[PDB]
Amino acid sequence: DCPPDWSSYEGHCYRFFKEWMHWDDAEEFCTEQQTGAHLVSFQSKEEADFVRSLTSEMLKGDVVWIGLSDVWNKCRFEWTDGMEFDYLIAEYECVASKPTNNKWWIIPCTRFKNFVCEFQA
Amino acid sequence: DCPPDWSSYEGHCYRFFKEWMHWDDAEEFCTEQQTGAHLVSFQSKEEADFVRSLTSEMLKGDVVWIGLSDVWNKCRFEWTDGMEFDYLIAEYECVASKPTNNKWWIIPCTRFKNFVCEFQA
Amino acid sequence: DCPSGWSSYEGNCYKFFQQKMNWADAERFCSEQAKGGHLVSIKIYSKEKDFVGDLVTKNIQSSDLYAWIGLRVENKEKQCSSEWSDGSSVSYENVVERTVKKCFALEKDLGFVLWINLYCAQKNPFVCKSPPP
Amino acid sequence: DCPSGWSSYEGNCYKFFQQKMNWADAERFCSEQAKGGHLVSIKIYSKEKDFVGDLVTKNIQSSDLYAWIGLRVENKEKQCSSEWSDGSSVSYENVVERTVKKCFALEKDLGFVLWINLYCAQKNPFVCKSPPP
Ligand SMILES: [Mg+2]
Ligand SMILES: [Mg+2]
Repeated sequence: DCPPDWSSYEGHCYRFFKEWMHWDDAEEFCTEQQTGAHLVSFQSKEEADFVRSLTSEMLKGDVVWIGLSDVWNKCRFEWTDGMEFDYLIAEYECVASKPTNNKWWIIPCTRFKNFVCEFQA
Repeated sequence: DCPPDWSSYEGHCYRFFKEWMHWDDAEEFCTEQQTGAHLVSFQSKEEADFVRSLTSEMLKGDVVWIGLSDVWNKCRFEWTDGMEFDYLIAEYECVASKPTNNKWWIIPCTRFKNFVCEFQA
Repeated sequence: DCPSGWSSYEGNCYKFFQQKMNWADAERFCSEQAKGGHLVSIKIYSKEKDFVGDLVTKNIQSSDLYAWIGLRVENKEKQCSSEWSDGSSVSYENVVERTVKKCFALEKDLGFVLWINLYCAQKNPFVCKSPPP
Repeated sequence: DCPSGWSSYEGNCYKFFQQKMNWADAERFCSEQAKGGHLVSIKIYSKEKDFVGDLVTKNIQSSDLYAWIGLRVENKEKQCSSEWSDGSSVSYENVVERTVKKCFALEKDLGFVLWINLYCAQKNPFVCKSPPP
């Protein structure tokens, strides 16, 4: 049972927000709206197609934050020669989706963008 | 008499942290260690000379975050043709210092670096 | 209308140049190619940016990531933060000159429609804009 | 005895090449320049960092900001987070390959001693490393 303004699709509820925030603030903001809510997560091309239909109140050529962060430091690394890698060498980068063709862009987490929150009902 | 492990210099208390954080997290972290604390601010070369003695445990050649952020989005901008600039525009960069030669580098705030906190409160 | 080599848009003439020059030399160059000529300015709320992005994409030749535009930081100081995070005023400073980025350019990523500020001494291709002939 | 033009350090031969090639092509080039050749590998906490940084600093053209090294993201996926912020696992992925940065290089800022990941298709100068002949 999701409160108004938050649209629904396949058991979950999503809502586009016209606030301009850094990824960390957007994520935090989402968790402070409703219990267990977070930045939107895409489990299927279909789910992204739906969410794309909620970005109506947005400028274009721009992107929307989705729930992926520090995507480079989370990686494994290896040298091309026999040297073994000894386990933060990358910048804090996050993922935003462009609502035109739903492709994802990896950009600095400090960019101010609109976002979509999501949660289970 | 600064808190445990903090060093005194002309009244203020300082402390080098060998933790890797992006600028916003490091500044935030400092404010949480002691009431009124922030990332270090240099009002003189002498103060920088003192801080340098606290950074030995850092990766040689690397830099540490100091208290200057978003140095470009606080600027005024102008077009060469005279057209007025219509006020997100620039990269979100912060200042880090190389202890060895006290030179300040302006780099992405999204970089993860060691830092120094300071407080006179 | 526009002279040969220049593309017309909304009554003005635009042209991408492949010669790499620093920001200031590019502006000076644009001013000599035609009266009233300047590094391109962009009313990012109109189709001018789309046109300029397309123009660069179609005529650029290189892996070049940047093309200068006519926007620059006006401030004389090395960087624009006048206060430290602790509220202190900035006086003493030892900023490295090559990290100062006051000149803007169009970035290859996203189609040369988004800008980025760079070290003004960098040499990049550019776009000029001048009134019709 | 390292071949002419190559510098020695802790039992190995190194050489900075000004030619710009994408990461994969640079690695191949290094393997062709000497048997046992590869893009340079670096023990960050040793004097190898300063030695390689010096080789680049002293020979790279003033305008180039990067020099490839032999480190790359191992992951086959385009981005490395295995789960969304909501805790659900990442399965579906639709990333714009141009924002994918899996290849590492030495950065000009700070003397080519620190690393940064870049789009692998970018063409940059680089450093090769090989066992002595
Ligand atoms: Mg989901
Ligand atoms: Mg101070």
